[PDB]
Amino acid sequence: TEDQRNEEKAQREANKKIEKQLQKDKQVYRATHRLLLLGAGESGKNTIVKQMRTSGIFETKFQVDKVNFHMFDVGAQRDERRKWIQCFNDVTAIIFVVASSSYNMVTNRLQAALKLFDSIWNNKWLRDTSVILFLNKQDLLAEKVLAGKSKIEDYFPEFARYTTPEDATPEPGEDPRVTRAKYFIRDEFLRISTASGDGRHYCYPHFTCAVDTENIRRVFNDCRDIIQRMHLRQYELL
Amino acid sequence: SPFYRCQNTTSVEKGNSAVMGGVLFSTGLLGNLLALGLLARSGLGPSVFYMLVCGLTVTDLLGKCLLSPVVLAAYAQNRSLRVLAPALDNSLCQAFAFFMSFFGLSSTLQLLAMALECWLSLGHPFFYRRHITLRLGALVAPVVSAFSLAFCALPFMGFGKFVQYCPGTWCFIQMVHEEGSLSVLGYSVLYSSLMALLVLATVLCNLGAMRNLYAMHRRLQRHPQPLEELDHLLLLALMTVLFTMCSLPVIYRAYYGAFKDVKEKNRTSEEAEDLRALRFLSVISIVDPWIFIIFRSPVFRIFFHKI
Amino acid sequence: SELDQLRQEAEQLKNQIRDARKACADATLSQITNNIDPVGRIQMRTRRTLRGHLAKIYAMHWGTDSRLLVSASQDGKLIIWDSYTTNKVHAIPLRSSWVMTCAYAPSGNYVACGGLDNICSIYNLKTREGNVRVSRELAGHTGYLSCCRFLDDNQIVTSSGDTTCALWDIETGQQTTTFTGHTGDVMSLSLAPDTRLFVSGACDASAKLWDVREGMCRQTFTGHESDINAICFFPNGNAFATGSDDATCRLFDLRADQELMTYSHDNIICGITSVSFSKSGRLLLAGYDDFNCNVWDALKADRAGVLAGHDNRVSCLGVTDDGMAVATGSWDSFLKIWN
Amino acid sequence: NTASIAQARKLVEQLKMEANIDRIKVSKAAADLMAYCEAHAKEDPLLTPVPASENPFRE
Amino acid sequence: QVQLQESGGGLVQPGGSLRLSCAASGFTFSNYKMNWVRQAPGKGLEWVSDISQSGASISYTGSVKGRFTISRDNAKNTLYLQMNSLKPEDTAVYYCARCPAPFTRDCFDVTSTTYAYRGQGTQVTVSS
Ligand SMILES: CC(C)CCC[C@@H](C)[C@H]1CC[C@H]2[C@@H]3CC=C4C[C@@H](OC(=O)CCC(=O)O)CC[C@]4(C)[C@H]3CC[C@]12C
Ligand SMILES: CCCCC[C@H](O)/C=C/[C@H]1C(=O)C[C@H](O)[C@@H]1C/C=C\CCCC(=O)O
Ligand SMILES: *[C@@H]1O[C@H](CO)[C@@H](O)[C@H](O)[C@H]1NC(C)=O
Repeated sequence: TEDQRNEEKAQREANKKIEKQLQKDKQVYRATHRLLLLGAGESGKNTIVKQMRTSGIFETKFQVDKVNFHMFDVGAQRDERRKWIQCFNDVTAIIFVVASSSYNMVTNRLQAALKLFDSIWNNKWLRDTSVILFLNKQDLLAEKVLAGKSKIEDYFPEFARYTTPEDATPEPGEDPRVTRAKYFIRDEFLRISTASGDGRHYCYPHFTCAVDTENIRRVFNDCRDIIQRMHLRQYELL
Repeated sequence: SPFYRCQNTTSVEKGNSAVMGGVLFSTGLLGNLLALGLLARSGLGPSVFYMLVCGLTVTDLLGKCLLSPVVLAAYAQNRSLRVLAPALDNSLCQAFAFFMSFFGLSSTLQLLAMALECWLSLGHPFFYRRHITLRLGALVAPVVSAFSLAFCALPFMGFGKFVQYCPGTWCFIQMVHEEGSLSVLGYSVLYSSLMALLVLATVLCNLGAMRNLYAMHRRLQRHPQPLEELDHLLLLALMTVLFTMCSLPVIYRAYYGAFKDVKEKNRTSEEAEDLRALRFLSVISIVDPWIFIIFRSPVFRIFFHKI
Repeated sequence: SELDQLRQEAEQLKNQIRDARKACADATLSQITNNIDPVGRIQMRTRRTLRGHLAKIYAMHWGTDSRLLVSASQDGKLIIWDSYTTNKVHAIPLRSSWVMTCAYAPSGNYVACGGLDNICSIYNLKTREGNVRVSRELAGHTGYLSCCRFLDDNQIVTSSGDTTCALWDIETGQQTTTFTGHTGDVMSLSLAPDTRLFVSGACDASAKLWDVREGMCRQTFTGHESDINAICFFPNGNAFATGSDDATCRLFDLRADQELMTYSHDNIICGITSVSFSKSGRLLLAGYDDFNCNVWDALKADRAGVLAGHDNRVSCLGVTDDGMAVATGSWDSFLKIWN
Repeated sequence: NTASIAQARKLVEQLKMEANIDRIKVSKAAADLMAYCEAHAKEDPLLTPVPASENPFRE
Repeated sequence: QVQLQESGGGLVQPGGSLRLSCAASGFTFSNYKMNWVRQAPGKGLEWVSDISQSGASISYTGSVKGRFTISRDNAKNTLYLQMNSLKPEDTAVYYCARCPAPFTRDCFDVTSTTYAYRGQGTQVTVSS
C-alpha cells in the first residue's frame, strides 16, 4: 500500500495546484462584466462596436474607469433564438439596439423588435436579466418625420392621441414632432417593461446616435446601477 | 471622601428594585430569541449581510443571558457582586466588569462592519464585487471578538482598573481617580476615545449609505412586496439615531470623570448618572433584532402592510 | 398544381404509414406489464458534491471506467473529476466561454467540447509534456454545437443547431458524412451499443434514426408535441426514450415503429432537460426545470422517486456503465453523485 | 419556387423509404422489453441497493 | 404528429370580409398560445395577432387593429380570424402559428423562417 499512498498524495498535490489556479480565475471572473449585444440586422451593430475600436461568436473588450467589460455579438446563428438565448441569463445586461427610424419599412421592423423584446422580457430564464435599450438612428428618424413622408400612426394608431410626457428633456433646436416620435417609441418598450417587472429586472432606454461617442459611459452608469440593486436584495433576509 | 462608596459594600443599597433590570432582560431575551427563530428558519429550514447579522444576534443574545442573571440574582438574594458567590469572591466582580466592557466594544465593532458593508456595497459596487467575499464576512465576528478580548484585558496586565458601582449590583471600568493616576485614567480615556471613533465612523458610514439609498430612489422616480430604498433608509435612520443616543452617555461619563476635578462633584448625583449611562447602552441589544431581522420579515410585514 | 401534387403524395404516404402502425398496435405495453410486481419506493441519497465551477454547468459525460467524469461550464473551463475522491484531475481553459456540450472518449485519451463557436475541439490528455493542448478543432458547422459523441479515437458524431448532424475524421479534420433531414435545431444524440446507428432529437417534435455507414435516415418518430431536448437508447438497442418541453417523456420502439408509453403527471408542467436509463432499463431518470429529477417505472409509467437536491435547473444527467451511481449537473455550478 | 419543389421531392422519396419496412406487433415488441428487464434485474444496483464494502461512493 | 391546417382564404373585393379557420391536431390546443402570421409576396413574415390559452388576452398589430378579430374554440381545437373591410395591402399568405411551449408567456420564433409549428397557409387576395 506504499505505492497507493504515493498515488493519493500525488493526486492531492495535483488537486492543490489546480485549486490555486482556480482562485486566480475566480478573481478575474468577479472583476469582469459580460454583456450581450442583440437586435435587428438593419440597426447599427457595428456603430456601437466601433465606438471603442464564419465565427459563431464575436467578442469586444473595453475598459471604463478600470473596469473590464466583455461584449458578445452573435455572428453565425440561425434566426431561431429560442434555444441559444438561454446561455446569456447570467450576464450583467443585455444591450438591445433598435433602429428607431424603421417604424415603416419595406415590413414593420419596429413591431418585430417589440415582439422580440417582449419574449426576452417575459422569458422564464431571463426574468432576472436587465436590458439596456439603445434606440438608434436619431438623424434618420428626424429626417423622416420632419419631411412628412410616410407615417407612424398608420402602423401605430395610438400615436394620434399620444402626447408628450411631462418628464421630457427635448434637445435644443428641435421641433415638437421628432421629439414625440422618439418618446412614443420609447413608451412602447416601456409599456412592456412596466407590466411584468416585479422588481427583478429593469430597462434602461437611451437615445443613441452614430456621432455620440459616449455610449460606453452610459453603459457603465447603467451597469453600475444594476449591480447596486443586486446588492440591495441581500438586505431582505426573510 | 471616597468617590466609589459601594466599592467594599456587601449588600444592595435600600431603595432599589429589580424591576428596571428585569424589564431590560425580558424585552431583550424575547426580541433576540424571536429573531434567531426567524433567522434559523430561513437559513436552515447566503450573503455577507446574513453572516454579519447572525454574528450580531449571537453576541446580543450571549450578552443578555450572561450578565442579566447575575444582576437579578443580586437583587433576589440581597447580596452584592463581592459577596454573591463566596467561592468566587472578588473575581466575580472583575469578570462581570470585563464582560460588560467586552460586549460593549464587540457590538460597536460589529455594528461598524455592517455600516462599512452597506456603504461599500451601495457606494462602490464595483469595488465590493472584486474584493469583499462571503469568506470575509464569515470571519468578521471572530476577528473583532479576538481584538476586543485582547483589548479589554489590558487592566488585567496593569493598565486600568475595575471597580464595583452602586448599588453593588454591577461592576465596570473605574473612571474617576482621586489622585489622578495615569495608569487608571489612561485606560478609561483610551477605551472611550476608541469607542468615540467607532461611533463616529459608524454614523459617517451610515450617512454615506443613506446618501446612496436616496440617490437610488430618485433615479427610480424618473422611471408581500419587497422592501424599497426608502424603507431601507427609514430603518437606517432609526438605527443611527438610537445607536448614537445610547452610546454617548457612557462616553461622556469617562471624559467627565477624567478631566473635571472630583472636589466639585456631588456623589449622590453621580451615582445615578453612572447607572443611567449603562442602562442606555443595554438598549442597543434590545432594539438590534427588530431593526435588522424582525421588521424585515413578511410575517411581521402583513400587519402594517407598509405603504 | 405541381407543388400540390407532391404535397398530396406526401399526405397519402403519411396515411399509409399511420395505418400500418395502427395494424400492428394489437395491444399496449401497459396491458402486458399489468401483472408484474411494482418497483416500489426508490430512495437515493447524495454521496458526493463536486465544487469548483464558477458558472452554470451544461453538460457532463462519464468515463468508461465509471470513475472519472468531465463537466463543461460557461466560465470557460473543462474539469475532469475523480468521483471517488472528489479530486480534480485536469482543468482545461477554453478559447470560447460558451461551451454547451462535452464528451469523453471511450479509450480515455481524448475529451471533446463545443458550443456557440460552432467548433468541436479535441483535447489530448496523454501528451508527453504532461499538459493538455488542443489536438484538433473541427470546423464546418454553421450552427452551435449541441451534442457530440466519440465513436473511437479517430471518429466523432456531432449534432448542431443548423438542423444537421455530421461524422468527422479527426486525423484529417474533414466531414466524412453529413446527416440531413431535420427541420429544427438538433439538441441531442445517442449512439447505439453496437455503434452502427444513432438517434437524434430536434426542435421539430421529431426523432430520427440514422445509419452511420450509409448516411441515411431509416425511421422517423413523431409522438411529442414540443421540442425534444434529450434522447437515450434502451440498453439492448431496440428502443429509446425522449424528453421534451411538453412535460412528457416517451418510449419508442424501433421494430414496432411507434410510441409505446408516455411518462407524465398532472402536477408536472415543466420541460425535461435530460433523460437516462439504468443498467437494466427498468428505471428511467429524467431531469426537469423545476429543479428536481424524477425516477420512472419504464414498464408501468409510475413515478418511483424524486432526486431533490439542486437549487437551480437540472441541465444534464448520466449513469455509469456499471450502473453504480447517477450524476446530476445543474445551473447552481454543482455536481452531485446520487446512489 | 424551384427550391421548394426539390425539397418536396426529397420528402416524398424519404416517405417511400420509411413506408416499405417490416413492423412487428406491439405485443411482441413490448414482451421483449419486459423480458430484457427481467433477465438483467439482478445486475442493476439502482434497483437493488448493494450493501457497504462494495459501494464505492459510501464512506 | 403536430399538424395545423388553414382554410377560408380566397379572392375578395376591397372592403370585403373573410373568415379564416385553423384546425389543430396532435397537441393539447388549450395549453398553447396561438398566433396569426402573414407573408407578403415581396416582403418577409409579419406577425398579425395572438390570443392566450383561455382568451381574454388579445393583441393585434397596428395596421389591422379594429378590423381583424381573432377567436378561439378550445372545445373543437379551432382558431379563427375574422377579417373586415379588407385593403389591397392585406394580400398575403396567412399562416396559423403555434407558440413553441405550453404554459409560457413568451413566443420566440413564430415569425422565423422554417418554423416547425406553423401551417402551410392560405392565400388571401384583395383586388378589384
Ligand atoms: C459564556 C462566556 C464565559 C464565554 C466566554 C466569552 C467568549 C469566549 C465568547 C462570548 C461571545 C462569543 C462570540 C459571540 C459571537 C460569535 C459570532 C459567531 O459567528 C456566527 O455565529 C455567525 C456566522 C459567522 O460569522 O461565522 C462566531 C463565534 C463568536 C465570535 C463567539 C466567539 C466566542 C465568544 C467571544
Ligand atoms: C453594557 C454592555 C452592553 C450590553 C450587555 C447586556 O446586553 C446587558 C445586560 C443588562 C440587562 O439587559 C439587564 C441588566 O441591567 C444587565 C446589566 C446592565 C447594566 C447594569 C444594571 C445593574 C442594575 O440594574 O443595578
Ligand atoms: C475599600 O477598601 C480599600 C482597601 O481594601 C480602600 O482603599 C478603599 O478606600 C475602600 N473604599 C471605601 C469606600 O471604603
